[PDB]
Amino acid sequence: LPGDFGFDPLGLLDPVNSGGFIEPKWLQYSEVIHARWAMLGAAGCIAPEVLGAAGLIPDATNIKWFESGVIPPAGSYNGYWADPYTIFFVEIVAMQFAELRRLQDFRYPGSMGQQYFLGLEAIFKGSGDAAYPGGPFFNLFNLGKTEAAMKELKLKEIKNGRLAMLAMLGYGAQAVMTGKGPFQNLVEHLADPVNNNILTNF
Amino acid sequence: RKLWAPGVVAPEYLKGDLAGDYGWDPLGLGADPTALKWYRQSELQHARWAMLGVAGVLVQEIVKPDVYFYEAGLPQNLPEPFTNINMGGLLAWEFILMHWVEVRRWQDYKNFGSVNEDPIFKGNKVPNPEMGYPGGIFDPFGFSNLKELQTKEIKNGRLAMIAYMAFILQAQATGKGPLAALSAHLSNPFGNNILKNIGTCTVPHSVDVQGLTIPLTCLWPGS
Amino acid sequence: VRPVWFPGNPPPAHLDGSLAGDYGFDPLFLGQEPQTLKWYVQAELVHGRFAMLGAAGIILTSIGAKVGLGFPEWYDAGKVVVEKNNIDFPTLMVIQFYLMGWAETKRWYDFKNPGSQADGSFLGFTEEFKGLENGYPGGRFFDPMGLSRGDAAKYQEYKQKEVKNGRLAMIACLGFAAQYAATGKGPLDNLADHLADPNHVNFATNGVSIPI
Amino acid sequence: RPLWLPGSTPPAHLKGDLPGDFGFDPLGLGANAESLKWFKESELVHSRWAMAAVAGILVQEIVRPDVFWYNAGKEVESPLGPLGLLAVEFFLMHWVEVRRWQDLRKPGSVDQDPIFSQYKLPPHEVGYPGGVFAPFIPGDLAELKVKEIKNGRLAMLAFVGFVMAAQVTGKGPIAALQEHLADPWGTTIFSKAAVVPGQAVAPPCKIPASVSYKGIEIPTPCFLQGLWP
Repeated sequence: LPGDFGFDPLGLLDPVNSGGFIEPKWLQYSEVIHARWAMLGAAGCIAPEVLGAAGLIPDATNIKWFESGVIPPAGSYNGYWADPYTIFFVEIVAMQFAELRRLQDFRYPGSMGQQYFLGLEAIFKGSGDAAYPGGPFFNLFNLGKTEAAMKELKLKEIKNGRLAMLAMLGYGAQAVMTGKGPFQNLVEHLADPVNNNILTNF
Repeated sequence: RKLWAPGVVAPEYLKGDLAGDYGWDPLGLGADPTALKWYRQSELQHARWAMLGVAGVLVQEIVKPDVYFYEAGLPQNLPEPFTNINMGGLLAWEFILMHWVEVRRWQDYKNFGSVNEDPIFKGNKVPNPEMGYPGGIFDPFGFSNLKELQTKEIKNGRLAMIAYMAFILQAQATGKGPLAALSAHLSNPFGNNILKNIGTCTVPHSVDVQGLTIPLTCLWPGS
Repeated sequence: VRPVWFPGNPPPAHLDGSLAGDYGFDPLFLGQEPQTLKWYVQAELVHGRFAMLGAAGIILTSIGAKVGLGFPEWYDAGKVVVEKNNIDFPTLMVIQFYLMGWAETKRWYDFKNPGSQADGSFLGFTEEFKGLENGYPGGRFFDPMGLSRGDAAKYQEYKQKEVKNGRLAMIACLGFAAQYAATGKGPLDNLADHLADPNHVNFATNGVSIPI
Repeated sequence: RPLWLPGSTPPAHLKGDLPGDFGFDPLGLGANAESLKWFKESELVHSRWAMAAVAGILVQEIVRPDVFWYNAGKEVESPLGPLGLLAVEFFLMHWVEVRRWQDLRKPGSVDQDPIFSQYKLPPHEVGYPGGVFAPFIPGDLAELKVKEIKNGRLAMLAFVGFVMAAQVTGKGPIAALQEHLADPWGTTIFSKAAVVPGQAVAPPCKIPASVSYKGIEIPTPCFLQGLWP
């Protein structure tokens, strides 16, 4: 509902004769998930570049983002207090827990604050709506004071999230084509609006 | 009676009854009652402990401005009269006494006010009003108002907890003492700051005690 | 309401809660039929007990090994002792098979006919060779301490803790197996090494567990 | 009523009829009645055994020192044959024990002197023969049973302590105590050994190894030397 413009030229939100994964509930759920991700990912992909450009951090860090280890062929970094795989493992287990229990919520609503979980159930009761359980943690501050403001905030969230998806794709395409850093491309196109461009990058 | 934020609700059980109730439990732990009581008890424990610990660290670093308390655990850094004692005997005495007194207060928790009498000098018995308040002989001046008293207590106690943890982290990172670090920030506030000092910590990496080397630690991979 | 191994999903039909450790875990429906289910109950019990044995034996021998007491490592103790003494593989194997066959076929025909074993067809005995439950033959001998005949609640709790520790022991014995077959080493030794450096002494560096 | 843990609650079958009881069965062993009788009987037997043994070891070390009580087995010499000693012991004690067992299984069934029919023990409970066995009693059976069980359990503790102290020091307990007094701090197992993730230390056993009597050459292993710290 939030952030619609009547724009669905392909027209998939059609709620009739639906099923499987193609169902507006799950679809917009995936949209908001992607929005939040892309926001985080853009913030991350940028941060260390400018952070070392200002020189506030030791030049040991601030390598370009695609070299931190995710693709060793793209260059690896070392100094992490443990091995990439040894970290990857605990990453597996933590994300397994979080994602699985969120999914159990969405599939059997409200049914994920019942099994004894160290008292960590009252918060997982949340709303009856995925992507918006709220509750004491997931809405830490009682935000949405005026419900008008609440819809306003949902709108702003979807706006920024779509912007973030676009920006992440931008980072990908620039870093593959020009091979430099994102802030690098920025500094360049600043230096030459004309002579620092994909036209120049041809 | 305020809450912890302008424009927030307090959950129901955080009503304004336990001293220092700012109605704050974003992780929803004050749900079951027995758990809540146990946690309040442990809160009193930690508060009074950290108060003691800051008091110690500070007084010692002041009176003897040479200790580097972080090392005060030096089997060798021990005052003259008892300076190189057998850790065996020391730990023996200490562990025994603490096991006893701790089990006593644990029994208290199990059944409130059931061990008030002195099990030997039964003509001695302590009046305990509430869970975790021995009182009586545990309060010689007996000044117990009492409400704002307990509030003051928990307030300054949480202050002490956070302050002690901060002291310890300052030690780990800069290897200096609290007064030393403050005097250094005096020398230059721009200098002598965690921005400069961060990314490395001053661990001696598992020093060797009389018997063996106890594995030591840093709180994060700074090194 | 019982803690379901998969928090959120309801238990299947046959999985009810009457038995010990009924966390609702049979995603393959292997226990729909009650015959087969009682059967696999007895199987799980005997296996858990064997695993508890094996873990205890291995761990004690391994401690005796690390300490300077000449005790060999488990995967060799057999050959080393049989060559040490004047033992014969055939005679040992055959006596073992004799005695185990006897006791085990007696348990078998008990499961078949639930009562015909304390029928005095033995030497003179009865009230001990008669079962109490499916795989719970507590009489004066199999429960000589006599806890099965007191405080049924405590007894239920004991069944629970028994099956819990049995599952744990099964998993741990398989642990030992993989530990050794991978590190070509002693289990307790691998333990000491991972203690020495968990960050680097682990399967992530064992270069076999993760084949990369 | 006293309880081993003041402020707690006793179990169900544990009531307070038996002498020297303090509601101590945190594992509810005393569920069944016949088992309970058996266990009380065995406790009494062990208690009296340990009392006799600890008193004997003490007075023996006092009067004839430099003869290791743990070593009287080998160090003993007797003109009588060891085979003879073991045979007479086995026989006569087999008799007394089987008589007491016949009593327990069939109570009050053998309380007559089967030769001197004139002589006959009066009926009584189990573990309490009395009669000629109790010909001299200052005070009350009530307190006396209590003192009996108390001293018996204490003697069990004392005996096992002697065993461990001899396995760790090989000394007479009296001299070991002199040692502990001489050094308050060092004469402690804490001062003697410890365990930490870094490493483990255990003090060395004092009994050497297999000792050779007349050809037998008894193998003498330590009691689970492996886990001593």
